[PDB]
Order: sequence, then structure tokens, then C-alpha cells
Amino acid sequence: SRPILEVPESVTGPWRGDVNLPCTYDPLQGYTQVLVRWLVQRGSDPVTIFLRDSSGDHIQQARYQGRLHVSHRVPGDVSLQLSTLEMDDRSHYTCEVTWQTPDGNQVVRDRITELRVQK
Repeated sequence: SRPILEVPESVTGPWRGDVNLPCTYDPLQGYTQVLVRWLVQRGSDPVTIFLRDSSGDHIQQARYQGRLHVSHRVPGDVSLQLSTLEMDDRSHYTCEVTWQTPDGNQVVRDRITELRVQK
């Protein structure tokens, strides 16, 4: 049918350690991945923390540049890796993927996960 994102409802990571927030899908013929975004919930509009598009990976905030990476090697795996976890990294995160079909249409799917940080 259409691509199905798989994102666990919650993940727990170690304080000062590293965690992977899984976000994966099985690739489907005729669906080309054109955008990945990861967002975090803070105030009154989701914060964009990562984008991958035709020009590469974009991590605009100094607080994340150097401690945020997104999986790339296996098609369909766009999991977020966050290193040196802070207690205020506890939040809800959105994984959002956009695909383009041969007719030129684009379809967007997203899922939210909760990261808990454990001492």
C-alpha cells in the first residue's frame, strides 16, 4: 500500500550516555524518500532539530551540532542517535518521512516517541 513508519512509543536512555530513537520502515517500490525531519516538543510549536534532503543533513542548532546523528547505511532506517543525554532531553520526539511517487505526488508520514532519561 503505502510506507509504514515503525517508531516505539517510548525509549529510555542513560543520563550522560547515548540513545537511539528507532524510526524505520520497509522500503516500497515506487516510493522515493525525499525528506526526513526529526522534531522535539518544547513550547507551542514543534522544534526542528534535524533535516535530511537532497543537499544532505542539516542540524542548525549549536546545542545539537556534534551530538545528534541520524542513521543512513540501511535504506528505511532513519533512527535518531543522541549522545551525552541531559535530563532536559526528556520530551516527545517526532520522526517524519516524506516520499515521492512516480506521478510526482508527495506523501508524508510521522510518528511520536517519548524519550525518558534514567540515572
